[PDB]
Amino acid sequence: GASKLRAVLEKLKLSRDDISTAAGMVKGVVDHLLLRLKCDSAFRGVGLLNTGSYHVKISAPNEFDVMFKLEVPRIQLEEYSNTRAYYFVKFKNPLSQFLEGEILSASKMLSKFRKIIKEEINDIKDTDVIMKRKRGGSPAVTLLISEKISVDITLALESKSSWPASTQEGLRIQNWLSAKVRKQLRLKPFYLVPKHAKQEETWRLSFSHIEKEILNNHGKSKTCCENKEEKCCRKDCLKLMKYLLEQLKERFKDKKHLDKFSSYHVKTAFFHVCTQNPQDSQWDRKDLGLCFDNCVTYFLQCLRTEKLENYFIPEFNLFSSNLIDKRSKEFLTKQIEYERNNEFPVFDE
Ligand SMILES: O=C(O)c1cc(-c2ccccc2O)nc2c(Cl)cccc12
Ligand SMILES: [Zn+2]
Repeated sequence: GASKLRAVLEKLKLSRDDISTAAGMVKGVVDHLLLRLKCDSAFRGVGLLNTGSYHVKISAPNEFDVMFKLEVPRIQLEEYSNTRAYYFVKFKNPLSQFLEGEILSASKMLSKFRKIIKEEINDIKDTDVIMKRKRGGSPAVTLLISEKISVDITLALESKSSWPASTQEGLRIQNWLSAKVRKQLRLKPFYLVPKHAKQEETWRLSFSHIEKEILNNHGKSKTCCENKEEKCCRKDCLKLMKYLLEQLKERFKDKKHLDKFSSYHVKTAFFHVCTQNPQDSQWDRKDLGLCFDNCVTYFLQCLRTEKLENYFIPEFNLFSSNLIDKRSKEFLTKQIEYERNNEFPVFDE
């Protein structure tokens, strides 16, 4: 049981250099775009947000996520219709061209963003890239690099203001990472990505920079995982949870039953389990089997109760029916429940 999970992690390490070399060209292309974008007055202050293990984030087997941040001077937010996560953007400048009255148009800003990138990909066709526009608005643009590697590029407005009121009861890390750290983290900027709600000129809050920071400095002890005496299995548990969902989606690709589920749901439930299990002694590497069952069991509870709170916006249920069919949640409950009750045969060789 424990050795089966260690074998999965060892197998996942086998592609460590196939995803390290892929991201090395993603970073090549992305820095190419970052300059062209800086020639435009609206995106002059654009920069790469630190969101991944490489600016380059990996959320799939071999497909990448990159965010472009844009320092937007003092912003005023108006919450869209009690959604707690979707907002209109206003001011109190080079983004003047994108207003529709007092509101910043996301679709307008997004469109010029695309026009700039589709020209850069096509003009220097001397680099083998094309782009397929996905449906979310986030991701803004998807680039296929040599018909194998995929990179999602997200535009995001940076606000150095205090976090909006919907987050004031979120980031419940006080018993785990401390109140000192929670105060430090909430003095950092927050981001807004163009996302329509289910359509409008709305923006959605994003804290992927905070997520990376609490994954890479994840212990109650400041020296967690910096020496042989303090090796926890937090990151391994999150890896196995992502891989469990990835493998299940493959198995049920015949009907795409599980297509509404995302590694973000798995990552969100894993942060709630860290809150629930705050001591590094609850994540001792030798207890991997038990720590993974703790993660799986909480995710099942979320599926069965149809409630997975956003870690930063607790009134935003990622598992609400507005977002995910009741039939799909019940489906995945049954499949994860089977996997757990039988020592995860999806991990068999
Ligand atoms: O960038 C982020 O922090 C981020 C936020 C959210 C989110 C935020 C508010 C309400 C609902 C959401 O689903 N979803 C994400 C997904 Cl699904 C994938 C990757 C990143 C994110
Ligand atoms: Zn650790």
